[PDB]
Amino acid sequence: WYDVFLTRKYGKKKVAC
Amino acid sequence: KLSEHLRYCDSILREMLSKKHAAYAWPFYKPVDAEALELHDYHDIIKHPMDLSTVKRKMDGREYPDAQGFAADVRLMFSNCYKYNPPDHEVVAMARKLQDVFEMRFAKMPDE
Ligand SMILES: [N]
Repeated sequence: WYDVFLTRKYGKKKVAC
Repeated sequence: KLSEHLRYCDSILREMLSKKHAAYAWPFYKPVDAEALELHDYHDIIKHPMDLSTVKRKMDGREYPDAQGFAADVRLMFSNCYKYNPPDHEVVAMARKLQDVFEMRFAKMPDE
């Protein structure tokens, strides 16, 4: 799933899993 | 009531949703939630979003007239991923791995 905090932070998809 | 050829497509869809591909198929299990992720340009760049949950709902609803209509949505889903994300992104690598599965299965099913 996506790391919501870091995806919003960097403006690109960040994978959490 | 699916045609014999669309039944093969449904089998491919079931494989793409199966446990063995979960490590790279998960980005495609539901639509990209651009608002929750605050990807504010996603829908400016991706005009026709697609994902496996939508493909499944269309399959179950008998909305695909033939295998080519199904394959068009699968390839649209992958193309959107290649278009939106940086080329070295993890999710692009996952898309390629799942697309390899799809293209092999779609090529190898019986004709017509
Ligand atoms: N991950």
